[PDB]
Amino acid sequence: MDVLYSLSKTLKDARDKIVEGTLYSNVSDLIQQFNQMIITMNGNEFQTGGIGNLPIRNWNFDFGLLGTTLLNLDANYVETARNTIDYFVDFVDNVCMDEMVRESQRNGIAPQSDSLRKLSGIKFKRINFDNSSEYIENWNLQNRRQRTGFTFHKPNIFPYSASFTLNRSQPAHDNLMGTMWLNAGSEIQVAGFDYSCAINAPANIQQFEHIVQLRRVLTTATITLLPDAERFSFPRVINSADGATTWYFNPVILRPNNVEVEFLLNGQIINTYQARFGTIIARNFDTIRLSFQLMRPPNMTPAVAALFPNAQPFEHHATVGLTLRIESAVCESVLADASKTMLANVTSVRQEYAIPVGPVFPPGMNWTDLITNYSPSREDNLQRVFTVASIRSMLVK
Amino acid sequence: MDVLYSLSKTLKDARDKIVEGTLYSNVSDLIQQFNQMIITMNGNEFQTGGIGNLPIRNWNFDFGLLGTTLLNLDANYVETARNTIDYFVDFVDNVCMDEMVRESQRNGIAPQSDSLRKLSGIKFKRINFDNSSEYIENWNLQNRRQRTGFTFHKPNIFPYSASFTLNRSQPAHDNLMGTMWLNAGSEIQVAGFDYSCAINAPANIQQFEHIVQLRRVLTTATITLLPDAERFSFPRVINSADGATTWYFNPVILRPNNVEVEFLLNGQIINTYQARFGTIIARNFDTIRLSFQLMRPPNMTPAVAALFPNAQPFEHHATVGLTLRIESAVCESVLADASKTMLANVTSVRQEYAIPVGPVFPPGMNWTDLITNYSPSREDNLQRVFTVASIRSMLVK
Amino acid sequence: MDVLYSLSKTLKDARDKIVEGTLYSNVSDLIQQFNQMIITMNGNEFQTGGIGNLPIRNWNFDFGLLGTTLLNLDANYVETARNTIDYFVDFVDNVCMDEMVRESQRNGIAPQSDSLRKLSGIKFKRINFDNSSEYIENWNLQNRRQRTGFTFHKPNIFPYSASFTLNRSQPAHDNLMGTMWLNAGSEIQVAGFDYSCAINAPANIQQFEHIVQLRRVLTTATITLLPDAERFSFPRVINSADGATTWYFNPVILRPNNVEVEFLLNGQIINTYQARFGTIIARNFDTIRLSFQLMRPPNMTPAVAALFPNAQPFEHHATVGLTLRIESAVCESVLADASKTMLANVTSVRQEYAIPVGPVFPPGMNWTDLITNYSPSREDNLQRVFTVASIRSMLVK
Amino acid sequence: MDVLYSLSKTLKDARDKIVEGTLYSNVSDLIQQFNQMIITMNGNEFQTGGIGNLPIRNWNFDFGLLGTTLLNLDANYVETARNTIDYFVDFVDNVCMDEMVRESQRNGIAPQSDSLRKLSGIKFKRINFDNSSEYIENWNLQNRRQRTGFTFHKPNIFPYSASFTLNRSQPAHDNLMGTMWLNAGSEIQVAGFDYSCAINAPANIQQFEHIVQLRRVLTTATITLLPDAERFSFPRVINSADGATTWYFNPVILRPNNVEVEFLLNGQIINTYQARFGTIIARNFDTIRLSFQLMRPPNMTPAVAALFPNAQPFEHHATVGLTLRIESAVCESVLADASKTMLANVTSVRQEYAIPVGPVFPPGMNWTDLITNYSPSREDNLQRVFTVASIRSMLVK
Amino acid sequence: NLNDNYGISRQQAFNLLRSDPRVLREFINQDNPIIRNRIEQLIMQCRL
Repeated sequence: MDVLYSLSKTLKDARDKIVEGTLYSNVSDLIQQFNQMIITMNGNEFQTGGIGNLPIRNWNFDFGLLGTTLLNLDANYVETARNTIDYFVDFVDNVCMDEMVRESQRNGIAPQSDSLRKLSGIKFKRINFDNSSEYIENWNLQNRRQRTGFTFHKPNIFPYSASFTLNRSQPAHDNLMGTMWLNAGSEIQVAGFDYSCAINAPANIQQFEHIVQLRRVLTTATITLLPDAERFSFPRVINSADGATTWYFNPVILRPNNVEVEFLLNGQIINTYQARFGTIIARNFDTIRLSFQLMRPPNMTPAVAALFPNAQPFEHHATVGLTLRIESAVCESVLADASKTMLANVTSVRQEYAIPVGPVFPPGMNWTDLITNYSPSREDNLQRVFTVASIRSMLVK
Repeated sequence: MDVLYSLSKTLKDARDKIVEGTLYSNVSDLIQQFNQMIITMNGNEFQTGGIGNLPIRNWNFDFGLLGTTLLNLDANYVETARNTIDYFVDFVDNVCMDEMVRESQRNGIAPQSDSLRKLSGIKFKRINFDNSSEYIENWNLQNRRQRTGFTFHKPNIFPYSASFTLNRSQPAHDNLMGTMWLNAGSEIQVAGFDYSCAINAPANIQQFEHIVQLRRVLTTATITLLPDAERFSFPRVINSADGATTWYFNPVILRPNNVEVEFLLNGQIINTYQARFGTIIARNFDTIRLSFQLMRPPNMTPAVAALFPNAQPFEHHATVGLTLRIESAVCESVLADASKTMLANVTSVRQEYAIPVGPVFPPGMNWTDLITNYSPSREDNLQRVFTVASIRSMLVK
Repeated sequence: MDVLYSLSKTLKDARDKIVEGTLYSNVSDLIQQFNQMIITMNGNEFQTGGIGNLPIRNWNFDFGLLGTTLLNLDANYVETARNTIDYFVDFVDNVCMDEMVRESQRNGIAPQSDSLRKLSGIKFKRINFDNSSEYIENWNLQNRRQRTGFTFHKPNIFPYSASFTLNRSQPAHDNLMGTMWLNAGSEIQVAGFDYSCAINAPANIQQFEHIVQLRRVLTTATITLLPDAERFSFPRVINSADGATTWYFNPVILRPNNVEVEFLLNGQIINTYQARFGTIIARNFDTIRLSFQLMRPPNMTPAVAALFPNAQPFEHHATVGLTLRIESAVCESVLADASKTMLANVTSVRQEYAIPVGPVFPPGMNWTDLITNYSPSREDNLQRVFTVASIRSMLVK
Repeated sequence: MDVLYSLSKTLKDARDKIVEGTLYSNVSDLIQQFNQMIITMNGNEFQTGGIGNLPIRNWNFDFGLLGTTLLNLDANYVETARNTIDYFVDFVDNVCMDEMVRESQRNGIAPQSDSLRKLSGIKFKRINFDNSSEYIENWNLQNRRQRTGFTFHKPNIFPYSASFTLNRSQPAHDNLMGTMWLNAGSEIQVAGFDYSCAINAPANIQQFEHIVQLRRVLTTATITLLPDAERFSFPRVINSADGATTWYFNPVILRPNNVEVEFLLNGQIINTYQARFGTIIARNFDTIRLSFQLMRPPNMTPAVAALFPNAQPFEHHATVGLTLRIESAVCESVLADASKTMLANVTSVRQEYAIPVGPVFPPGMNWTDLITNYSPSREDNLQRVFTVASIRSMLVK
Repeated sequence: NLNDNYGISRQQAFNLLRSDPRVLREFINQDNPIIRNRIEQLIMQCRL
């Protein structure tokens, strides 16, 4: 894999640096590296494809080195360089498109797409130029086992879950107490609803809690926490649990008092935030606990006192919301984001070449069912395909 | 690990072959091997333990080589050989006891117990003598990925499941239909029972089906299929689904008719057997679909007609049973059997040195809850600890 | 055949012994053997297959020798050696799969799968390395005829028979006397049942005898003889001989008294055991005679006296049982077991490649009909295919 | 004895390795060993037998060495090899029988069968080749006292015991309570019965304890523990302790609740398993304690309420069972098994040659009376004869 | 089951696929249990 990244990086740096008029002082080392690559390659014969609608292409390399006799590069040099680089690029692209589609439960870190098992030999190790990228660096780290890290912007770590929980139910659904939540991508929106505004509760207060248990540990997360969760703040008609009947929900939004957000780690507490809203931090956490309240306003005006009567009808249901987005983060494992196209490239390749469904990835690689069980096999395969996808994106986006 | 098995093998062969009176012609090779091992080792300082009640030990090898001029071995030679062998033997025992307790989710195949990583270094590769054992052979194969195999006599691949399924039930539990099953170790005992002997069912026939799904594929399984299941053939008092009440079960055995056993794989079918009993075969299978019937006898004598009336009381419930044992088999994945001690060695070491529960293996390594989810991480760690358990057992049984 | 086993053994020992870093002083002999094999094979063209869905393959051996110059093996040598060995392994697997399928009523010992006839030449006899395994040793011995023997754990010598026998019957089936038996694999569960409990009998005693006649003589059999047969000890609804009607069987167990087990040979008695249970031995036997009794208890409590009255209804049928399981054994001939996958390999290959039915083996090689008629031709062909199966399983498991 | 094992091993490896066509590089060492054996034997005269039907055979060794000018092997060499090896083979078989058929309370380890006392001389010590096998390895270990071990599969450590214990009895045997058990070979089946279904007991719970003691320690045992024992679960007619009268047992099986399996060691608790079924482990244990309970079902349907009344008739007796099979194990001492033939060969020799009964072994070597009182003298003699029987079986199976 | 145990020719396989009475009755006269069982089960299902 390192050799594949090296191939891609020297071909990128060749398409970039090797251009008419440029100066040999700048591309001497790259010419030495390209010639060493051509030498290491000349004599080998590769085969790529044969899964789904991927054509079975055979590659044979017999090329000529790049002279070191000039100072300024002329078009008669760049033309040969390009007619070699385009071939190398199509070869690497086909290799990556054959590696993004082969799965395995046993040794998912190990190269599939046996042309790459060949590249992983010891006669090919002469190609390595620089393993600079974040993904390839973390790959070399996981091989030479050490503390890794991937930085993420808006990481899709929550599987789509829109669901409620009624701690006080009736068949008529006229006096309810409970909480609703939508967890999607990088954001949570939670809302605790009581239809009686806590009239019959002690101290005119009702508690609400929501515990989200992440599948992977994050670090140095930057978070934006606000009140008044929007998508549970307007009228709704929601089904029952068994799906038989429906019930109305007419929210009137109040504020969380004694709001307490705890970022935990293996049950232990790490960060605690009380009465704070907006930009906050979390240095390490596998679990989030949001604990808010609904406090009946004691001093009410006519217009609002006419909404929270002392009897069951309750045509206006008191709500208390909390929105919480995870803007940036750092994770020892690999995920998806709103910034990087690796997952898109992988799923697009598979959808394009009609790859059957394997023992590891769910059908269509739906991130919901892929993150909801983040098995180590799935983690390894996902890191491998993401790395080669980054590699192929460094050549063709 | 290959050098650990090499150490154990050459030490066993030393303890065995090197005995007073023997002929140097038969131990010249083993002695050159032992001396190369001593040379490779001398200068290296190892550590062992640091988890549970494993005492922290430090090993420092500085030994002297063995003579090569003799013709017949004497006591003054075997004695030095033994004074040298006991050290390496306790060293290997402590190493295996340190390596059978450590776990990891990422790259379980990778050696833990960093002394063993050191041994996995490149200067210790000169100790390899012969990797003959089944376990270490399959280990080398999985490294050099190839078609593997472990051969098992009566393998424990089914977890303990003693449960029923009722397809026609009432609160009184006086006219029931369904199927009971005890699946444990290498045996399945299933029994379809109807209280009314198929008097109202169509054609006086009642159907029963039992689909068992294994967590790993098998091959070349020799199977023994018999009728008249035993442990579901006597009176019983069985609890309800929700544990509320209990019901009675007074069975009367009949013959299975239209019996069919299907050995499938990934939902596709491989083998089937219809009305064949005794010794059968399954060449590759991950699923077992048993299908049998209960056929009311059209002709009947007084005594049996006294048991099968046309009204609801039904004090004698007709049954149809099937026992199915897996005598031998082959599997690409490591399991437990009734022949090999590896699992016992691992669990004994952990129980003896008070190893807390890890992240991968359940508490106490209960094979039931360890084969109910045979995740690839668990498979890798289990193969690793079983291999080093075999290695240890070759010296200290 | 000896050369086939030699090929398999030296390929096994080459995949085991030849590993990077090992010492040439340990593999010099095996390297000379491998090079001699290569020399003997270079210049021959083999054909394999031609029956059922087995493909037709052509093998042409032109390889290069293995260097005798080194002192410590390196990876550039192991890699070439393994590239050479995998071809030989595929060739041997294909030869074994060609040989396990074919049959002959005339000189079944004489090879089939004409590539193996070619290997039986005198220019290939230089390949023999060692013949230590059980099956090949017994092969060479039985050819150089001597007193041989295979060791078996839980052998399958009894063909599946679940049947009864009535020495007093009526159309109503209300007062019966008889014996039931299940002879399957290694177990014999027999049960003599009398509905009157031996009241009208002389001396309040009723006898039962069960004679099993094996098709091949065994030796040094370890047997477990227990009372109270299990699968003839619960209620049953059994069909008449002629299938016209059925009858009920509600058993009540009693001890067998004056029990006797005679292990015989050519009608002569060899071993005899009286009132002994648990573990017993049989040094040689072709026939087993179990003889047991039902003795009406002279004294009886109220309950059991009201179960055994002196009138015909007899709603509780007295029984006396015996389980007998052969655990280990030794036999001059070849059978199946619960330990070895030879029969399984053979049957799996035939079922996979859809082999037409031949003159010797029964359709599908069902052990019941294969041991109910174990004629010398079937015995010879079965030994041959079991031997090549052992060979194939020493390489591919 | 070591010399006898060396003889058997080099003769086996001679019959195996010295074949037609093989290469002298593979058998040079074995031929040096064989020629040394010859040189050391020639000049000695042996006598074997004189007890029972064993003839008094006199052996004289006048043999010539095996040539060494050859490069490959010919039939004109294998022929002489065989004509020389068959004599040593029958001599070894006769010596092994002469050592199997002799006993001693004083120094049972010391060699009987005075030809073997001769072989134990200091001139015969030049024949030791490799003490590889399990039995001879443990022999030499015990001589040089160390942590030994024999690995067993389904060992016969339990003597046949079928009995009952009544903690509440009446002369009419109408309201009984107690426990029945059958302990045989490698299995235990224990069933606690109460005829009142725990109506008069406190909290509607009755206790049951079975304490098994083994006459030899075990280690690394793998065990299968299942509920609802099968041979104490159908109607039975059992006899009084005094054997005068009989009583009736019509059972109805329930589940053991608060089941507890305690594997102890000299009263010190080692392993404790609570409500675990299926496959379990025991690192070291001399005593087993199975403690279970019979809990009356408080919530009962009519069909089962009709069976457990509040008065004495009690025509359905509540039963609670446990089966416990020992699949594998490891023991410092030698026992019998379901996999190996040592006991069979010993007893077969003795029964074939009509050996009188000695002061140590019982008549016919009934394993039950042999394991009941497993004195160290019997243990030593049994180890000795098992070792020489394994030796004999390595030549003549 | 038939193709595995009673190894079957191309023509017999094609005709069994097409449900050909000729080869079906050739097997039923060859006393093939794998087919006789299926046919007896068709009887026991065509009883009523």
